[PDB]
Amino acid sequence: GAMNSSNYAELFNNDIKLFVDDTNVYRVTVHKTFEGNVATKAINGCIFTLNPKTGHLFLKIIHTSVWAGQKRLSQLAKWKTAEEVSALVRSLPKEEQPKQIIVTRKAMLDPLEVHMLDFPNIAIRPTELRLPFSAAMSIDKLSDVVMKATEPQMVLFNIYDDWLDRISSYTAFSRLTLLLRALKTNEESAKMILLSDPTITIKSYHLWPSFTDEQWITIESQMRDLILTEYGRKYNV
Amino acid sequence: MNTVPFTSAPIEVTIGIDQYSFNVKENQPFHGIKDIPIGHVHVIHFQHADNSSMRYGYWFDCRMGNFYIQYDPKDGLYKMMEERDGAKFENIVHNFKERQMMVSYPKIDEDDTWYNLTEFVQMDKIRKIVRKDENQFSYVDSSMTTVQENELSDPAHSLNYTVINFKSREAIRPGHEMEDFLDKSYYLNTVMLQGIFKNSSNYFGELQFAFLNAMFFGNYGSSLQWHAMIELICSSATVPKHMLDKLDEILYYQIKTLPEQYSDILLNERVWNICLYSSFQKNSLHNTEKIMENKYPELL
Ligand SMILES: N#C[C@H](c1ccc(Br)cc1)N1CCNCC1
Repeated sequence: GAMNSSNYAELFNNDIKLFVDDTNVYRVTVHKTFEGNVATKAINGCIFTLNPKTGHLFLKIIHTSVWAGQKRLSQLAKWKTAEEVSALVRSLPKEEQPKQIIVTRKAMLDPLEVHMLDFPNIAIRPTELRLPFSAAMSIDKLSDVVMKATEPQMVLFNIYDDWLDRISSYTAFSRLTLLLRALKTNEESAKMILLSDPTITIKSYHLWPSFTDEQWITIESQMRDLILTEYGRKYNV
Repeated sequence: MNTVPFTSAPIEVTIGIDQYSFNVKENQPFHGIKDIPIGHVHVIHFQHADNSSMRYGYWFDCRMGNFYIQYDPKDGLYKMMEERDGAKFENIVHNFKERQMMVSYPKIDEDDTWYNLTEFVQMDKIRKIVRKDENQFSYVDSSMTTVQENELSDPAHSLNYTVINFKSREAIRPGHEMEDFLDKSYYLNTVMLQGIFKNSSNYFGELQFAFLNAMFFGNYGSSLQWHAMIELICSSATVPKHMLDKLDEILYYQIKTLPEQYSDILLNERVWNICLYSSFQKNSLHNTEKIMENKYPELL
């Protein structure tokens, strides 16, 4: 069934699984037309498909050309997500194929199940968690590749950089969600926190700065303060 | 007009014949049913006074043989049987009618209800859903499971309805995943009508037999089958005008006949609200939508 706080360590066992997040697949800017009406202009998007155990991220860039002359884009986007995920699964060797696919929004279940009918043994699942994967376009290097793409493109990353050399996949996952939650609640504050110190750089092959263990604790504390704070600013507490 | 005589009635029971029913008291001098209209299938069904658990009954067609009912005190039920001795049968029936211990099938002459509920139902197809080929009538009861229910346990005592599954490779062409799942026309017209049923009359006839099994014996599997066949049509953008018009008649009479008190369990809220108010065919079932809104506005 669904994924919640009670079966949380399941993410980090040795059954291959992926999260799929479709929030950034279909993206628009809304603007006024010359006649004073409103129109949308689509911008590139991405499927965020993540192995929470390894940190491997299969970033499928969604080029705006895939919407040309299509109707009901918010619906097509879910079916385009499913199709790209199903294509990805098929491209992988059998022993690399996921045993489960967890969707961050329940509207993906049916598009994905239908596309994966060939894989009856892959469980398609929802989750009760409020995961901040939408903030993934707040990671500069990820937003850059999306916005620069001129054609469909798959780009592979490790979203944990070299973290697993020192910490477990549970801790690495918890660090990522804390980072992404903070970016979602106050991006400027979040980014200012991550980069205020010029001496800590982001390596060319990495997404996040090269913090020491001690530095990550400070950073992690500051993101928690930021998230509690904005919750007061928002709710007045 | 034909006759299903009864050897006797040793146990108190409510007897149904098509949409009609009547009480028989323990060892009352009851010897069967007369004036049954030829040309239709029929169902004769039973609910014991002592144990309302298990409605059960027989589908039959008097053109196909001489059938009678006899209680079996070992197996505890009223059993349909065939008499091959036509002479002996006429002999027995004439005596019981001369002594007037038979109820008369009570057909009002303005009433086309049974016809409209069984228009497409054919005994030959019933016998393919209910497999028991040594008899020309077919037994059904409340607890019989369908071939798909056992897929999701005794295959001999199953209802072999045509499996319909919207999230199956049969229903979904590679490369039209979105298209075929949101508009089931391919699955309706090519897979089911042309492929499996051959024509719309066979489809409708299974549709009607599912509904009757569902209402007369509280057979969940039948209810599921009836709703799926409706939903497949309603969810197909491309349906022959003549199937839509007939569907609206079929469902109308089904809705009309349903016991008002059984509506909450025999009508699936999601399917009807979708079919009547969201589907491609939401505008196409005028009679069916008018009776559903005037009789069961709660469900919607
Ligand atoms: N009470 C009732 C309903 C029901 C019964 C018969 C028919 Br036909 C349709 C629905 N179901 C309860 C739970 N599973 C068993 C049946």
